[PDB]
Amino acid sequence: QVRLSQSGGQMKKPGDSMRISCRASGYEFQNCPINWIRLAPGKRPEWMGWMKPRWGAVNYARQLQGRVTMTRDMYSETAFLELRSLTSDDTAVYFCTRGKYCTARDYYNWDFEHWGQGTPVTVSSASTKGPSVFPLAPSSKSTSGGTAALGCLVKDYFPEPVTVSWNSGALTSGVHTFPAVLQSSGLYSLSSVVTVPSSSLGTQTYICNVNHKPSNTKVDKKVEPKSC
Amino acid sequence: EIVLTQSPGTLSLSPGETAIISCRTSQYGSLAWYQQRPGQAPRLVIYSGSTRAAGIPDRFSGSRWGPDYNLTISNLESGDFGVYYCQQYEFFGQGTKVQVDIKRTVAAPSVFIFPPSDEQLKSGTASVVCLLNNFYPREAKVQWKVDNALQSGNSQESVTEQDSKDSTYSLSSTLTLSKADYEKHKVYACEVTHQGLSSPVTKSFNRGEC
Amino acid sequence: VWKDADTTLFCASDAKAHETEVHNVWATHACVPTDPNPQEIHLENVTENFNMWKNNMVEQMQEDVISLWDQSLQPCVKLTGGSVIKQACPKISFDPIPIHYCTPAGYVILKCNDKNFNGTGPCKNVSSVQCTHGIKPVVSTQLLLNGSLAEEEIIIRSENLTNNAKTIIVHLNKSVEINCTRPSNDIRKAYCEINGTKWNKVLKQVTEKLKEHFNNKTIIFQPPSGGDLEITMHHFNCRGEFFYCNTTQLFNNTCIGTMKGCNGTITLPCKIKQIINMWQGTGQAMYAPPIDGKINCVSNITGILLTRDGGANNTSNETFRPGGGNIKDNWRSELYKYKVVQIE
Ligand SMILES: *[C@@H]1O[C@H](CO)[C@@H](O)[C@H](O)[C@H]1NC(C)=O
Ligand SMILES: *[C@@H]1O[C@H](CO)[C@@H](O)[C@H](O)[C@H]1NC(C)=O
Ligand SMILES: *[C@@H]1O[C@H](CO)[C@@H](O)[C@H](O)[C@H]1NC(C)=O
Ligand SMILES: *[C@@H]1O[C@H](CO)[C@@H](O)[C@H](O)[C@H]1NC(C)=O
Ligand SMILES: *[C@@H]1O[C@H](CO)[C@@H](O)[C@H](O)[C@H]1NC(C)=O
Ligand SMILES: *[C@@H]1O[C@H](CO)[C@@H](O)[C@H](O)[C@H]1NC(C)=O
Ligand SMILES: *[C@@H]1O[C@H](CO)[C@@H](O)[C@H](O)[C@H]1NC(C)=O
Ligand SMILES: *[C@@H]1O[C@H](CO)[C@@H](O)[C@H](O)[C@H]1NC(C)=O
Ligand SMILES: *[C@@H]1O[C@H](CO)[C@@H](O)[C@H](O)[C@H]1NC(C)=O
Ligand SMILES: *[C@@H]1O[C@H](CO)[C@@H](O)[C@H](O)[C@H]1NC(C)=O
Repeated sequence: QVRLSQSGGQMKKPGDSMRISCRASGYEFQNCPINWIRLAPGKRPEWMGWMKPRWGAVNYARQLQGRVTMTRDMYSETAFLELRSLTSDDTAVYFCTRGKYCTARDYYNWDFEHWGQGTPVTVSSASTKGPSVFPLAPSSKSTSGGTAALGCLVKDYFPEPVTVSWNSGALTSGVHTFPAVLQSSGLYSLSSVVTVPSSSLGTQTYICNVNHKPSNTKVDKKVEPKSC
Repeated sequence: EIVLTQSPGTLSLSPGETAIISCRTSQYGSLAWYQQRPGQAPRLVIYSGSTRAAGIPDRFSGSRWGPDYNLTISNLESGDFGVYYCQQYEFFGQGTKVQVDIKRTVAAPSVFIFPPSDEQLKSGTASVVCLLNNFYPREAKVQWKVDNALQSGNSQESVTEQDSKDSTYSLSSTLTLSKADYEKHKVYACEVTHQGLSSPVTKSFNRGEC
Repeated sequence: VWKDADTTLFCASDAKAHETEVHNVWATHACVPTDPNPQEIHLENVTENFNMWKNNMVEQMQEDVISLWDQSLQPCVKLTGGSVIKQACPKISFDPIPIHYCTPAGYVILKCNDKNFNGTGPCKNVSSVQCTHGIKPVVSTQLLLNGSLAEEEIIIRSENLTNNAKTIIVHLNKSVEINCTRPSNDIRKAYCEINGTKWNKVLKQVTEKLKEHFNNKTIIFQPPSGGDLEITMHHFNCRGEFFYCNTTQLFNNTCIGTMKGCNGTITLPCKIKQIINMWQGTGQAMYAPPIDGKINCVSNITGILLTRDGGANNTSNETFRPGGGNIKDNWRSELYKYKVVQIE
């Protein structure tokens, strides 16, 4: 039974180098190429290169040239991956793989039947940034006979996560807090909204409570109709 | 350089239904399909276009028409849901997320648009938010128009999980401009198309006036 | 009527019974004398398919050469499989001789004679022979030495060019001498000499030929990305000594395009190593220090082993690096035009 077993997950900073291992068993190690594939949610699977254990011959993905190194230890049947000059873009789960077809005389590399369990690597700054909190105001006139939408825009924080409650948790009905999006700046943003009776806008107070544990930030923001 | 174009990005289906995932290639050759369940390593489903890997039931079948390879998954079970990838040599498609959807009657979204707050405008940037509330099915399109000109590359969307109670979805779309660009234009409109609407619905506001 | 088949071949040679040279001795007992009058029958109106990458003649030759090396180039110390083996390791007489491979009764070798045949697919002009030509079992990496030349154009050979894991064999139509020497009076230091005028013109033709296979992309050469010394350097055996030669200068992109200054003699730095990784497939081997006096071997560069860089980039260029390590490919480069068939 063919098995690939990988080393444990890691937290890294921008500029660091990383090394991960993949121990093979169940077959003749030097007969088949080992590949490294990394997965990040929202991105295509990325082949990083292959390594043939016989002589340690390698083929690195062009876009990773000069940054990656692949070696092996023949006795322990272990393949090794090194990636230098890490940035945010290197955050991913790293896999070692082997083709399905492999004999002593022949192989086909690319049908990846065999995968290691994966090695999660996170690359991020130690810095934290608290959110800006802006009101998403109800509307203009109080349309008594309908429902109004209001909320808070929680912008430019790092890292995840932030949580949002309304009126210290007393208001839950009709509340939608959306999953955050990652902006171009590298900072996160999200919104939380709630639908309420329009006739309550001049009576009940609506306050969103934003919590951001990494920056030790707790912000309350009253969302009221714009006066004009 | 092989270009693999996978579609659609997301399938929202119920158990027992069929998933149809397609991959368009720029080059003929051995194409494989992989399945990744949440928190698990990817798994080889199909190789050489239509050959089932070991342990894969015949509910999974691969086909090819011209440069279009298709993975079809009939009678969806719980273990079938996850993200699927096509592959040729070292190249992979973008992936297709197949997620569980609970069926209910069609419901049009309630649409709201939010102008930038005066507090944010003091910071030099302007965020315009459009909310699509409590709709079904999940498939919806949002387009931003600024003075009747279509916007591209300056908006981001986010969708909630299907609600446990009413089985609906909600969507937020944020248009982000510099303060300078924002004060350059008047009409800020966001246009929603959805099966629950007879016609695309547009919510808009004019800058400055309340 | 015949069909493609595999069998146990026998070998033939012109080995000398008086010779103490290692290849001669092996061939004396393993092979029979060659045929004075070989018979070749050209098959008219016959079209056959070939596949040099799935030719089991290669497997048998591989076994023979391993057997030759195991029984002749014995190390002082053999480090393999956690164990240590200490043997006697006298200096030997070493110089490869041509080995013919032949079919027994009931079997015949088919030979493709198409001048531009790339190794796979149909061949229009097929002949029928009992034995292959004389193939020297030369073990090397990066450069194929002392082999046969392509008849017409330079020929690119690969099981699948679009597959970056498959080896590429460049078959030259013009030999380029490589003159390697370890002088008399560091004893391990050596060097190879190559005429850069001859080499760069050939290399330019190689890039042009490669352009035809890769949609007129810019063709770029680079040194090996990594691996053991046996493949990151030009590795070969001369007079019993294991040579390792740095081929960085051999693949100069400057000289194959502003093309002024590199018009002369190229000198590759070499080192004779006593501790080597065995190609036979095991581990490490230890040999005695090199023999005294002038160690020299003048070879024909007749082929190049390449690997092409993979990756989801988007540039209009392909990168190629000196390859090798799979010695079976060396035999494939000479056995490509042959296949065994069984008569009825
Ligand atoms: C090259 O690979 C394809 C599939 O990737 C295969 O169909 C074809 O037969 C291969 N070509 C050769 C010459 O082996
Ligand atoms: C056929 O092959 C023989 C032997 O290589 C060669 O001499 C002859 O010119 C070829 N003829 C044709 C028509 O290809
Ligand atoms: C060799 O020729 C065959 C037949 O036309 C073709 O299918 C194959 O792609 C060629 N291979 C190379 C490396 O040119
Ligand atoms: C070798 O082949 C090239 C084309 O690949 C050709 O231009 C050149 O003239 C040939 N040299 C010979 C036949 O000596
Ligand atoms: C080297 O090449 C020359 C001309 O190309 C040839 O005459 C000579 O026999 C070759 N050496 C061999 C085959 O050992
Ligand atoms: C090979 O090089 C040596 C030393 O550089 C030289 O003496 C010898 O003449 C050369 N041999 C040939 C055939 O050029
Ligand atoms: C290299 O070879 C060319 C012929 O191809 C010859 O004219 C020239 O003299 C040679 N260079 C040296 C340094 O011998
Ligand atoms: C080959 O020589 C070059 C000289 O520029 C050197 O940079 C390179 O590291 C050498 N390669 C090896 C494998 O020693
Ligand atoms: C390539 O040739 C140029 C000009 O002759 C030379 O300056 C350069 O060092 C060469 N590249 C090497 C030796 O790697
Ligand atoms: C190539 O052949 C010549 C004689 O034909 C011989 O002197 C030389 O050592 C051979 N080269 C190798 C690498 O065996």
